[PDB]
Amino acid sequence: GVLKGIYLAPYMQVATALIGKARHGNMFRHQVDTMAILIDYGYIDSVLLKASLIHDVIENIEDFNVNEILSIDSESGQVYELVLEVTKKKGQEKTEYLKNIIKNGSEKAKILKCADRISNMISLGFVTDSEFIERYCNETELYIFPIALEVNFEMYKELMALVVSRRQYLVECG
Amino acid sequence: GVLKGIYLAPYMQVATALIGKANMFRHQVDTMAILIDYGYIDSVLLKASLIHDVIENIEDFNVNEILSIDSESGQVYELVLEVTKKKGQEKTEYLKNIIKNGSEKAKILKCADRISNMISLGFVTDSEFIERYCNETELYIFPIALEVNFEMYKELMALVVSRRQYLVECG
Ligand SMILES: [Cl-]
Ligand SMILES: [Mn+2]
Ligand SMILES: [Mn+2]
Repeated sequence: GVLKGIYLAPYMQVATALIGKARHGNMFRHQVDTMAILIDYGYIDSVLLKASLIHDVIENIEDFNVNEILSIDSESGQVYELVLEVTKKKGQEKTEYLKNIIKNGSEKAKILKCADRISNMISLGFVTDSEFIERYCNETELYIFPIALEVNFEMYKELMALVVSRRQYLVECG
Repeated sequence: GVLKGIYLAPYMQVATALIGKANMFRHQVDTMAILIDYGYIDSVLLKASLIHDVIENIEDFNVNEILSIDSESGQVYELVLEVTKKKGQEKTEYLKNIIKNGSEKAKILKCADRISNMISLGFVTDSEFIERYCNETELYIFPIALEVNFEMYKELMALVVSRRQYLVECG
């Protein structure tokens, strides 16, 4: 019963800045779904769940006032550090960012990236672009599968089943 | 904006009872997310959204776990009951009943619940199931969405069209 005592709502509030935005899906729902996936797999860690609610807020909001994170509570500093670990710097090679997370990322960053990827892989279900589904499937297999194998075998199984399912859709349709 | 002052985590705790079955836990949290997305910042509704399928999907569920949380737990329980189908009840007549007698909040909650379920059809293949679910959504939930929230109607519309388009372009 440790989850009852985690004050998440202020991090949800911050995440509402994303309401009205799409990345190939709905960025706000994606933050809350990422948190749901972490709780689903039994990660009840204050900093990780809090970071999960705003992990894309720095990346996807122009001129985002980082003090909106840092002013919330005594953990806001550890939350900010975790969000930074999974924020891609402007212009940085996506390949090298993912490679960098597996090499130097904390346990929590790796877990967060896996949950982020599960949520994004589920959102491919409503896409049609076809070439996008394939590139995203390949990226997930090459770079995220190994992260999931380090931190959580069950997360690896879900990522596996989602990649197989989407590749199967390409082959039976687009 | 009033979101900071809403005591949500204890209702999330309750929702973790659903971890294990079909994904019902994710569905509760996604339903709450959809409500926040559409700008519903109402204590009772967001709280109900986190546990709306707990009574429906857990046989011998100790309702006191809900009623002991806070001063609103009674209003939350009543809202959950409005969108709970009784053990033997015609699905048709339950949906008809929600549009006839359901509160504004029950109707909104059902729309958000349906949006979330319609998004989860994206990983299904059963084909006959997709069609029945699409038809059920068009006939019984579209009109609910038209009463309470036009934007929710547009999302339910686009999801039904998207899934029907999939059926037509393969099996
Ligand atoms: Cl909370
Ligand atoms: Mn993300
Ligand atoms: Mn439901």
